[PDB]
Amino acid sequence: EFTYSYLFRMISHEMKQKADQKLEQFDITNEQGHTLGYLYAHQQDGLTQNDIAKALQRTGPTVSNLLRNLERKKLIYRYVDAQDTRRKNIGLTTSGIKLVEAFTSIFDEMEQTLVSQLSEEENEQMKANLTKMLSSLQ
Amino acid sequence: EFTYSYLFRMISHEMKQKADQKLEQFDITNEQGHTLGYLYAHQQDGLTQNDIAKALQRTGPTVSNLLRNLERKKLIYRYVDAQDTRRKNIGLTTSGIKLVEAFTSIFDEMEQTLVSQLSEEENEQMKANLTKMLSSLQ
DNA sequence: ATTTAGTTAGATATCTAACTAAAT
DNA sequence: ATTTAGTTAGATATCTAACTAAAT
Repeated sequence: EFTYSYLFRMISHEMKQKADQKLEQFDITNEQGHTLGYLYAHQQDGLTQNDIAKALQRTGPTVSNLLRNLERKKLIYRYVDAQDTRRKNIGLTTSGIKLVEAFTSIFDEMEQTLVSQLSEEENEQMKANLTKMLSSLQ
Repeated sequence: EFTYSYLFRMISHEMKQKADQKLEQFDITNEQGHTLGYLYAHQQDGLTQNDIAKALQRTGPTVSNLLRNLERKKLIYRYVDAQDTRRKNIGLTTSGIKLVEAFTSIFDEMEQTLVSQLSEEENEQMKANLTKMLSSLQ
C-alpha cells in the first residue's frame, strides 16, 4: 500500500538492475540492449537517429550518446546517408545481430516471470491500466 | 499491448521529467525531492546515510553523492555520530524544512492525478499487483 | 577476522542549452 | 540566409571498483 512514485520508481530501477547483471556477460547495459533490440525489429525502415530518439522517448543528445557507445563496440553502423550529409542511418552489424539474438532471451524471461505473477485477466487490465497512466504523463 | 519493461521504463522516466520540470521552481531534482521528503518524515530517528540508502534502495556511493548535492545547497547538514565514529547523521536544515513544506504539493499533485485515472477498486488492484511485481524482483 | 560506514573516481544514462556541419 | 541533424558542455543520477577508517 504505497505511493505510485515509489512503486514505479522501485520496480523500474530493479528491472534496470536485474537486467544489468544478466547482460554483463555481453558487456552491454539494459538501455543498450533495448536499443540494439529495437534496431533488430525496425531497421528495415532505413532508420535515423531522430527516429530512434522518438521511439525510445529520449532526447537527441541522449540518443547520440548511446549510439556512439554502441558504434565504439562496432555493434552498429552509421553510413552517412547520401541525400543528406547530416543524416547518419543506423543498422546492426553481424556482431550486433549476433549479440541481439543472444541476449534477447534475458528480456523475454523477465517479462514472462512478471506476467507469470498474474492471471491473463489481470495482465490485460493491469497492462491496459499502465498504458492509460503512461499516456496521462506523456 | 506493451511489454512490462517498456511500460515501467517509460512511466518512471516521464514521472521524473514531469516532476523535475515542476520542481524547477525549487532548484532541486526529482530525487532530491524524494530524499528530502524522506528526511523530513524520518529525520528524528536519526538517520545515517546507510539508513537512507536502504530506504531509497540505492548504493552507498549514490546516496553519498546526492547528500553532498543537498549539503551544497545547505538543505541538509550532517555530522559525525558520537558513539559510532563510522557514521554521519543526516538532518534537514531550517531552510531544508521550509523547502520540503513548499514542494510537497507537487508530489501529491502527481499521485492524485494518477489515482484519479482509475476506480477505487481498479486502484486497489493496481497498487496491489505492483507490490507483488516489485517483490518478485527482490 | 570480517563486516560496517562513508568517499572518490571512472563509467553510462540522462538532461538542457548551445554548438558545428550541412541540407534547404 | 536559413532551418535541421547530430554533437558537445557540463550538469545529476546511478552503478561498481577501490579505498579508508572504524566497529564487533
